[PDB]
Amino acid sequence: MSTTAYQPIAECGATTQSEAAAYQKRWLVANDAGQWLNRDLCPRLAEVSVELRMGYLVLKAPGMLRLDIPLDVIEDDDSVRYQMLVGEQTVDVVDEGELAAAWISNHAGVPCRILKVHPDMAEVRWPSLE
Repeated sequence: MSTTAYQPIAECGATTQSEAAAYQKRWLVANDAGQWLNRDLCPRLAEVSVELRMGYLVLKAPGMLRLDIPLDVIEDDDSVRYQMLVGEQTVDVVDEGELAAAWISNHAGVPCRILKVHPDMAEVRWPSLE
């Protein structure tokens, strides 16, 4: 069988649903420092169980409950464009909400929030320690 593990979300990782292949993005968690958080940095986040529904991203954690975040079904101005600072790169990321922050601040443990990078900026690359 093929791997068939689609990665819409970074930390969360693999999703065995074909629906994820249409909702994938540069999704990830970012920490209080304004910097992106990674599995290489905190492997605990790699232990997220991902589910996708028509309109909602339903996260489930081994220890934490479910977290359903609107995939990209927002088209208004309430889309929280957060000014993030990945190293020294100022980029627009969309905040998934305080609910996502607290949810992972429990599973990840540190003050972080799940953020969805918007395709206008698109690329951020993450600091190559350069």
